[PDB]
Amino acid sequence: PKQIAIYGKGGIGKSTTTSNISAALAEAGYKVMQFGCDPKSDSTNTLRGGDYIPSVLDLLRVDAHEAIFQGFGGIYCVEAGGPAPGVGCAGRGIITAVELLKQQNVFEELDLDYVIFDVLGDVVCGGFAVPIREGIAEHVFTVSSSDFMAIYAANNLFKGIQKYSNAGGALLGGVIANSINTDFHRDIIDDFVARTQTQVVQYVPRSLTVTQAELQGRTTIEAAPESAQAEIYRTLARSIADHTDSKVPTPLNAQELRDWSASWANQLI
Amino acid sequence: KQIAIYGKGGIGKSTTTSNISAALAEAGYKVMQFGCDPKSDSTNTLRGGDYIPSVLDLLRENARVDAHEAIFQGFGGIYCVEAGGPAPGVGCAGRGIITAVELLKQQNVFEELDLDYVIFDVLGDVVCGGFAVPIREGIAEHVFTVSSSDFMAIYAANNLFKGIQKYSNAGGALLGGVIANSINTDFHRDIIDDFVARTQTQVVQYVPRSLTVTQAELQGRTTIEAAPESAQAEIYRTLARSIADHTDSKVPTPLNAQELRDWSASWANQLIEI
Amino acid sequence: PINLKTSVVESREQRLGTIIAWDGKASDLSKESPFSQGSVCSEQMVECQAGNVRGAVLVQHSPIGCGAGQVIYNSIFRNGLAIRGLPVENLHLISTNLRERDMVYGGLDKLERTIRDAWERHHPQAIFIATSCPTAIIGDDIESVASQLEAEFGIPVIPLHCEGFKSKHWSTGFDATQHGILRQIVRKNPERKQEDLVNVINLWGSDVFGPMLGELGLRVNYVVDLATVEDLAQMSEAAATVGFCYTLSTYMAAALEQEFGVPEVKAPMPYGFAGTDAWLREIARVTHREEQAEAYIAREHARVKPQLEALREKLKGIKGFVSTGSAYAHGMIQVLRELGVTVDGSLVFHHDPVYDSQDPRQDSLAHLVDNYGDVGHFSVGNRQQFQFYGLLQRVKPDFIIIRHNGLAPLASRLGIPAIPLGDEHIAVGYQGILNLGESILDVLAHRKFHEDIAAHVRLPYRQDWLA
Amino acid sequence: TNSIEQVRYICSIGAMHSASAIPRVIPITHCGPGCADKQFMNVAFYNGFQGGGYGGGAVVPSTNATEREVVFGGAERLDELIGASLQVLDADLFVVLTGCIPDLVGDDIGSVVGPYQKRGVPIVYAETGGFRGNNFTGHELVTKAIIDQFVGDYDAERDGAREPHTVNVWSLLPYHNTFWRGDLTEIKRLLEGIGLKVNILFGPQSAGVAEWKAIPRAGFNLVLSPWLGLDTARHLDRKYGQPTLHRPIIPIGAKETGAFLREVAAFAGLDSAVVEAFITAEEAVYYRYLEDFTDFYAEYWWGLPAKFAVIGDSAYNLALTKFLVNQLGLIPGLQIITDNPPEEVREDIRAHYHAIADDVATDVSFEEDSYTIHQKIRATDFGHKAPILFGTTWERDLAKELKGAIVEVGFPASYEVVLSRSYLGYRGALTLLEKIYTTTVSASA
Amino acid sequence: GNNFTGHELVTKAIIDQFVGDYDAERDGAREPHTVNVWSLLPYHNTFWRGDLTEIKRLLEGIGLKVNILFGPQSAGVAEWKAIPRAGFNLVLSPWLGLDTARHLDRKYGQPTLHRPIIPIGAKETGAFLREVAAFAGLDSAVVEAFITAEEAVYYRYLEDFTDFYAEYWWGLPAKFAVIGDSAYNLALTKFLVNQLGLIPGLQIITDNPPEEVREDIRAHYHAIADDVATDVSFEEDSYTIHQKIRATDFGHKAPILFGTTWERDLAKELKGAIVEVGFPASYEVVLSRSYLGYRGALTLLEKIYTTTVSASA
Ligand SMILES: Nc1ncnc2c1ncn2[C@@H]1O[C@H](COP(=O)(O)OP(=O)(O)O)[C@@H](O)[C@H]1O
Ligand SMILES: Nc1ncnc2c1ncn2[C@@H]1O[C@H](COP(=O)(O)OP(=O)(O)O)[C@@H](O)[C@H]1O
Ligand code: CLF
Ligand code: SF4
Ligand SMILES: [Mg+2]
Ligand SMILES: [Mg+2]
Repeated sequence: PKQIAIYGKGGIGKSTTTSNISAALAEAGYKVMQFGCDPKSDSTNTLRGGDYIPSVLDLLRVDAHEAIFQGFGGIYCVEAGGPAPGVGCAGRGIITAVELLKQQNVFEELDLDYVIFDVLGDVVCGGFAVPIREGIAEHVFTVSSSDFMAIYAANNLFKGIQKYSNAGGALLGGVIANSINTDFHRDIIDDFVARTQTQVVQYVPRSLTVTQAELQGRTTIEAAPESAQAEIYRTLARSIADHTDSKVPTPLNAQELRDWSASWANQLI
Repeated sequence: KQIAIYGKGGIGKSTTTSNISAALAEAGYKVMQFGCDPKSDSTNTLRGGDYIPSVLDLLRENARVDAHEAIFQGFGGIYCVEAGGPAPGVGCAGRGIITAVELLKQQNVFEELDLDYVIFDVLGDVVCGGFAVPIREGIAEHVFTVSSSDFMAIYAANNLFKGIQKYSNAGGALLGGVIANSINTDFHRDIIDDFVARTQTQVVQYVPRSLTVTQAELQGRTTIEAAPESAQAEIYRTLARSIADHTDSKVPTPLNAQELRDWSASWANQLIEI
Repeated sequence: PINLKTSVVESREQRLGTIIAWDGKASDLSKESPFSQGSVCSEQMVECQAGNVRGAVLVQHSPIGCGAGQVIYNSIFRNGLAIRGLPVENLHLISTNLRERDMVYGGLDKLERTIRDAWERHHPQAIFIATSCPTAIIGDDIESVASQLEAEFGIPVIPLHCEGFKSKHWSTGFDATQHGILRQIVRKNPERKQEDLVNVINLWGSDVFGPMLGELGLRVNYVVDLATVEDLAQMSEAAATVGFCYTLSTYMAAALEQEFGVPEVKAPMPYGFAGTDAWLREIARVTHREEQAEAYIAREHARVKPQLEALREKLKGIKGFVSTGSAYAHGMIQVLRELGVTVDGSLVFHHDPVYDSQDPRQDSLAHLVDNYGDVGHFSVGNRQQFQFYGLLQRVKPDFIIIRHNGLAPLASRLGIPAIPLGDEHIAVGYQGILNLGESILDVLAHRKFHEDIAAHVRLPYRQDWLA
Repeated sequence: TNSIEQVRYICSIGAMHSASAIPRVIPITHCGPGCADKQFMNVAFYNGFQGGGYGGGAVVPSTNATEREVVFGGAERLDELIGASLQVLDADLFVVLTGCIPDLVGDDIGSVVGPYQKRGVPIVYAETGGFRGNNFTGHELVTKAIIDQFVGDYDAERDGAREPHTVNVWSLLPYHNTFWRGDLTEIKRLLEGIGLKVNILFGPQSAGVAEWKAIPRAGFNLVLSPWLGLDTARHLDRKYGQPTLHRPIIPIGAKETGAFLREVAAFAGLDSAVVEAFITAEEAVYYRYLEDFTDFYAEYWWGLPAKFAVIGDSAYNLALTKFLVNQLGLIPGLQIITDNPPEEVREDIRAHYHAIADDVATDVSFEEDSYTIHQKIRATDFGHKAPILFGTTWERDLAKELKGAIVEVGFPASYEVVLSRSYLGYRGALTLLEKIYTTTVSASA
Repeated sequence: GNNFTGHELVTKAIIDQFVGDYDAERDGAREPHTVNVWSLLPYHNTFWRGDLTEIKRLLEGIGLKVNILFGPQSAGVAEWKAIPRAGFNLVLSPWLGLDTARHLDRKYGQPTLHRPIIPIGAKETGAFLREVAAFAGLDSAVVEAFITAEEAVYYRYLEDFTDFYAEYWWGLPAKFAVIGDSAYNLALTKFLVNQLGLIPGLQIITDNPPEEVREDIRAHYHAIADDVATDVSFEEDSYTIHQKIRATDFGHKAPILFGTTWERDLAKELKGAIVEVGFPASYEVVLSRSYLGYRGALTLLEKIYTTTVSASA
């Protein structure tokens, strides 16, 4: 199973893009499992129709197959879950969930073509970086947009990933662009990717078809398969399917990104 | 008065918190903004973007910590202090925030700066009890969650309400309302107003999505700083006025999964014909 | 000053400057103020301090693993009761027994249930709560439960923050218990001043201060260890607070003087003729008993000195070595000189450059160096026995002095006998010197066991490094 | 309820003594400053006054996680510690044991230990956090880690053929069962008597890591415990294909030992003449020490206690309950197993107590809280005579209050000094009889 | 006399009448590698069964054929009929069996190896086994291999005991007193002095030894180690020995009494510990425990320090 992880800034479109990619891949006949590493239990919201499903941690011997719920296109939606915000340790919860899944051999007793780890926005402990260890994921993409803090989060995540890339873990496959509509957005998100020596997998624009499908609890593939955004997501899923070029991150320093941002502030003036 | 700002990830907590902090500072208040983010970007727009060492970056390179050495004076005189933490995927940032808050409480710097407002800008993934420290019965009483018209933002707001409700029934902080961010169309205002009305809460203000913010961000400046007379800075000044005099905090009354789902489904039929 | 406004005690390293690594000459450790083998944590010291308060129950908010220390401290508690003429019984420490789910979702409900169970089963006058490494990583917020249950039951409920990783030395575990007791149990603004009672901050050793200060017409209030919640409560009414070891007596005594107005004695620790004399001059100057002291100083000088002439003769040119503790180690290094024993090296597990009392005239190291000469191979190390072997071969002593575990067996495998001093009052005062001479004589006779072990044992270290 | 007064076991990181119990093995701990000292000082030093040994006690390296190793991680500290330990200490095998901090923080331990293994360094890592369980779970984890990362793959044409008469012995937990050294010595002596080559794997009798490298060549695995060691045995069955024999009852006395040896022989297929000749000699030595005891215990004027209450881990709890019932004919009173077995094995454990004799049927309650244990002892009227309590140092006060005697037989045995004492088999049964009846007679002394 | 005189009369009677005379061409040639052991008084030394078991085990281990003659390890009248076939008579006792040894030497001509000190520990046991091997000219390879194995086992349990011995919190007794027969008295003094390094405070031998051997026993106690010189007194009246115990000064530390039930009250008077080693041992059940040899020294340490630490028990 080609195992992928998705990182980036919080609330930027990791779950939206991940669900659209999984839907477009399952539209092509493949078997895809989307694992949610956010304790909010919302990564596969658009694949289950918005209905609440139990998580792995709600079973903590355990049988991890009872936490596997499949939705649109037969996508295997697995949610790690966790506590309500502000108590406990969700990082240890993701560690426990992934350990239980591995001990149950879910990724191999299922015949999945793809596994996409959708992680939360704030990687704060080594329990949220479990997907990017050795033998877990090989392609890791960080979603980002034209927003300067999105680029900041992506660069900080490159710094975080570099430790695992240098230690036999996953390599930075590239960058996924989202909410890219104007030409300035494309230019400022291409300059960053050229400065860090990686490659933008594809560009995704901000369209209200995703808003409508979200409110409806669906994804653009299911909601409007004949719309432009659905075709864009199909192209992105195809690009992820055949992607191979992953490199060790080369993140910019604080001063480097500070000057890069100052060099792009004047482009809007 | 001690305030905490929560919300969904990447939703504007740091930006709106910095804007309201700068508005309060311009009015003449002694405001300290405590960043509870390992990335150390919460107060990035108060310092021009340049890196400032945090408290957790004074612990790893020293044995006795003087919290003052980690307090940096930002735009307008704001005591911009970052908790800091490790790089993504290593360490424990929640314990880092616990240690930081404990350190500045023991140093009593909350009381030796003659402050007026202490605002805790928190991260968006409140994953442990380390990040609930600023709502923990003696550290802050006014908690606001930043939310937008996006359904996942509202989902995160409801989840945070469920989380805060535990501390509210413990002598901790009470939910003070909802911050509305990135609201341009009338649908954006209407949907968030209905969500707030369904949760027995209030909207302190509505701030639209603008390019003033974007540009002032690139420069490392605040909207109150870069554009002291624009139509987006004025909304931040009025939201700072509305958060200064806020007193009607309540125990959060969130919706369960089914209620929020049904509500979103009902509002999906209104977007089709709007 | 001590910050009592907070429910969390600062660490000893942060408050004083604790040094848990050093090697050199004691004069230098006095002027200055990759491989590890395991240490003690603060949670264990909290178990041994707040768990030995009689009439109170200590709650361990931890996984069941952190509650292992109940065995050693239960044995010490029982032996202390037997020594001090009290009925013997087991101490009751209760653990919340946290599991993996409590690490994921928090374990505050289990903590509250355990506190309620403590109250139901034992109905104590106070309840302490002990924090651990995992419940501090996840931030369980024990203070809310503590406040609620204290308001409910009525008895104080004291949260002690004693994580292992918070401090690099375990002496902070004394700070935690003393902090909690000061903030909750010790009554403030009392209406009764017991002018004949003095607070002796001690451990579970034979009662020697009772008879010693009884000659001065004083009553002894042993506190913390085998003490009653009422004895802890009437600690603002005593006329003075004293102790034997500086390390265990700084925080509580200094905080008592600052807050509750209990006079604190800035006198040398009572070890050796000079130290014990200067100690009694001031414990009897605070209580205005500077007339029964000189009549007790003279009596003991006229009773122990004739017996110490023959005792120094039986130990001529014998080499000694103290490897334990911080301040109940400089006392040995000074008493041994009183017996003429050679001491050219020592190992203390930490060194506090300053004390909570912050008084310059309370340096144990300065007293040990200025009086009774210097130690030329002084070394600080947080109870690591890969370094003890090097020190032992550097000085090569006939016998060592230990109180804490972990260092004596290595010396035994090297053929070097050790004096165990768990009863900390054995070497206190003039009879202390007379007892330590007999102890050295007995131990030197015991040298045949360690020499037999040294000839038929293999050290785990490797000869590449053994060199 | 969750609470536990007067703990009956220790942390899962306390299985460092399982590794230290292997000769020439030094565990390495990645944990807080005082986890290693606490676990040693409570399971060994104040549990029979057993020593650290070769690679235990204060010899164990430890990371001693400070506040820096928590906020920023401590994988580099563990790497540095292993690098320095490879040059400071002389060990056949190093075992890395993580505490509750590396497990909560999520330190990538494999990324540190793996490089050492790729160089051929004999090192192993196990994940034993405080929240995972007690020292029994940690023992199973350590055994599996050592097996997988040190024994490795098996090739009969390279690593040696399989000897049907070599047995791996998975038995009581080292250093937690107070008499484990003598007990393992007795077990190995009996197994070698019936004609087996024994991989005892722990204690002085073991051959070190050479005995562990021979695990795949062993004919089968013996699990001499009601529940501990069954995970290891199942892992070995899956990995190498070794059959397993589960002997839940540890045989204290000639009656149980004869049956135990007969069943082991019927397993392997050993010669029925060597087994019945070793057993004949052992019975001959054992019985003659009984007639004289009989005289005492069949003609004692002042009467002997008739009811007992065993409170201890399942291994000793059930060996003592079987012995005190089928040999001494004592009345089985309150039995409480306090090692916290997994819920799946509890039913069979209890079913062993059901058939504890053809005439006697009893039962056990799994209770880790000593307050409830004390209250059930108080809530079980022990006839007119005084009852004898077979427990730990926590039962001293209760036995003094119930006018009865106490024999310490497990963790914590704070009032026994143990060097080579055994309570299993023939010699161990005799020693146990002496201890029990010296304690009972010593009531007017 | 006493039970000791009765023992040395009974054994002499069996040797003189039941064993009879010996013909090396009729009863079998004398075996130079067969030994007769005359060490302990049965049923009076409380732990005689385990002691003889250990002695037979050691002698068999170095390569001898042992006639232990008492206890379960013996074969009864078969070993007593093999007395004339033994290479030499071993008297592992200070004076008990010397008369029997002389009677055997006169009747038969067997050389007598007198071993006044019964071995407890590894040093004493190694010396004992080497002296027996030198006397009987055994193969030193088997002797050295057995000594190496036994000491490898012994010094491991001692590597484990060393932690408690050097590290116990409340300290351990420094001086001791032994009251009992001369055999155990001397064996225990030698052990407690050479292995443990305890200080001898008062040794009283209560079995009424004849005056012809008391000087020899006093000499054996005058050198109980290369550097400590002690002594011993002979008093058979319990009141006199109790008064002498009360008149003895030990120090600030409470001593440990290796006496018997008659010293229980006296032991509690001194606040010390009482290890009943002699007669009568009325407060302990004994089946197979041994207090001598390689394995018995460990049991002795267990009992001593279980009694020592069990004051707050
Ligand atoms: N391309 C897009 N067009 C329109 N809306 C989008 C687009 N991408 C994301 N969104 C919306 O923005 C919000 C981001 O939520 P989410 O995808 O869950 O972020 P993350 O999982 O990274 O925290 C959701 O309401 C989502 O539907
Ligand atoms: N009202 C707004 N107008 C313009 N840009 C905005 C607005 N709200 C948020 N953003 C941008 O979206 C991104 C989110 O960054 P940030 O405010 O730091 O998020 P958070 O504090 O929730 O992690 C930033 O580029 C921010 O400037
Ligand atoms: S369940 Fe955890 S791994 Fe187990 S024994 Fe406990 S910490 Fe350790 Fe504790 S004893 Fe002190 S407070 Fe931490 S350092 Fe350690
Ligand atoms: S930062 Fe991660 S490891 Fe630390 S408490 Fe929070 S969730 Fe747990
Ligand atoms: Mg998401
Ligand atoms: Mg932010």
